[PDB]
Formats: sequence, structure tokens, C-alpha cells
Amino acid sequence: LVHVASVEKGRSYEDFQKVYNAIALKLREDDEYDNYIGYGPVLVRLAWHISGTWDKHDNTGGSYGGTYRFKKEFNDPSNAGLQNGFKFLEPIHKEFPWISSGDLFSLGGVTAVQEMQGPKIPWRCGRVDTPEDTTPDNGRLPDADKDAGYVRTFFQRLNMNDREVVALMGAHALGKTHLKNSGYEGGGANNVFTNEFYLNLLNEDWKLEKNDANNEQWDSKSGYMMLPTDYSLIQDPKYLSIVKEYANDQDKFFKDFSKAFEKLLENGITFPKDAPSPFIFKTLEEQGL
Ligand code: HEM
Repeated sequence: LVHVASVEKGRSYEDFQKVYNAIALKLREDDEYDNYIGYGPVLVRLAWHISGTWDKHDNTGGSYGGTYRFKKEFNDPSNAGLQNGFKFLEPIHKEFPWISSGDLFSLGGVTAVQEMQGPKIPWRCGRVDTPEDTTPDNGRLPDADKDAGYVRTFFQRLNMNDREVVALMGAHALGKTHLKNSGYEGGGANNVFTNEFYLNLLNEDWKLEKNDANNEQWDSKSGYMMLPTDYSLIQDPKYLSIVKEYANDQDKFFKDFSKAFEKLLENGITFPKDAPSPFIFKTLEEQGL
């Protein structure tokens, strides 16, 4: 099963920068959302969830087809809350109706990371919408109640190794959990992309507590939280080494996250040899906008 990237007709860097800019300007405008977190984090989560359905064994799922627009996927219980991201992107899609859905969802994540002062994430266009019957079944995204061996095995389906897993998890510096969406009680939340997830893991005094949904999570008296799967990164000695590395080197974490997140957003896509090179979008700030 082969998905070949096909550039939206006649489009180039400039076109996709305009789309980036529209998303970025909306991120700035719509600042109230989720107790002033803004939409950055949920856009990153959306990009991950539309990509994280991928299965390396048969090339099903993945970002290419834009299948999140279909009810089966949109109503996946693992996607609860992501409707807010989709709503946010709707006016952008209406303004730029030529962009494919998988391009838009993935670009929303790139834009979010960058505007939140994260690393540059090179991004390639050419995802093509596919029909409703190509929508992956629910149950391909990970559970949060498990341990390190679960996390490791899970991410092998996505072709991610230990370093890639630990780097990608660092996105949990962004935003929070919501009891109503996932059964986890939200803790202190940020909308700036840093290596703080790793610092929190290593430096806080964590207590295993039960929340009001009767699920266990790790909390600190300072008001942070970790999912079981987050905490697993300091329980497993291989993950722990990488946690420490990223807690001690912001730049390395940025570089590794950029590579892993691009890879995640690109899994399943075949880029023709004469496809454009990846785009690196300027932030609003870099443009003086
Ligand atoms: C074992 C892997 C993972 C698990 C079990 C997991 C689980 C969760 C859960 C339970 C939430 C809370 C949802 C809600 O209540 O609204 C969430 C939020 C979030 N996740 Fe993950 N996640 C994982 C990996 C990732 C990855 C790889 C990324 C992206 C690189 C990511 C990005 C985010 C972001 C940015 C949010 C915050 C959303 C917001 O503030 O609305 N997660 N995750």
C-alpha cells in the first residue's frame, strides 16, 4: 500500500507560508482557550493523533489520507477533545480550500510548535485526501495507564526507537490533561515549548495518587502531574538515561524532537525523487508580523 505525495497544484513555499501565517495569527488571536493556554497544545496533539494511527506493517492509517475528517476517527474516544483543534482549523481550511486535510492537520502541529518557541520542524506537502473507507479503526493510539514495556512495544508499530519515543514525549511540556476527555486530572500547564517535561520528571517529588475518575497518576505538591506512561520514562533505565540527556541539553532535545516529529508526520508517505525539499517556515516573529 503506497501513498505517493502529490503537491497541491501549482503551489510552492509561499503558499504554505501563507497557511502557516493564518494559523499562527489565529493562535495569537484566540488566546482565551483552555484557561489561556491557547490552541497550540491541542494542535500538536491533533497532528500526533492523525499521524499515530499509522501501522508500519501494512501502511494503514497515518497522516496522508486526512481521515480524521470522517466520523469513525473524529469519534475515537482516544481523540476526545481534538474536536476543538479541528474547529480551530476550519476557518483556515475555508480560506485555503486547496490544502489537503492531512497537510493542514500536520501543518497545524508544525505551526503550533514553532509559534510556541519550539524548534523549527521541516515540513513537506503533498498528502492527498483518501475516501471514508480508508479511515483506520479506533484503538491504534496508546493507553496512558501502562508502563515502559508497553510504551516501547507500542511505538515499534510507528517505527520509533527509544530516543525517538523519549523525544516525542517531551511534547507533554505543552498543555494538559482534562478529566472529561481522558480520565486524567490536569496539572500545571505551559504553552511554551521547552525541555521542562524532563526537568519536572527528574526534579519533582512525585506521589502516586488516584484521581476522581479512579485512575492513578503521579502528582507533586508543586502542582505538576505525570501520566503513568510519562513516569515510565524514569522507571526504565534506558529511558531514564535519555530523560537525563534532554534535561541537560535543550538544543539536543530540540534537534531530536524536530527530527522525530517530522518523521512521525511523514510516516507512510512516499516522496518522489523530484518532490520539493522540505519547507522551513518562518515564525510570525521572524517575519515581523
Ligand atoms: C504513550 C504515548 C502517549 C500517551 C499515552 C499520551 C496521552 C495523553 C493524554 C491522556 C492526554 C490528555 C488528553 C486530554 O485529556 O485532553 C494528552 C495530551 C497531550 N498530548 Fe499526549 N500522549 C502520548 C504521546 C504524545 C506525543 C507523541 C505527542 C506529540 C509529539 C503528544 C502530545 C500531546 C499534547 C501536546 C497534549 C496536550 C493537549 C492539550 O493541552 O489539550 N502526546 N496525551
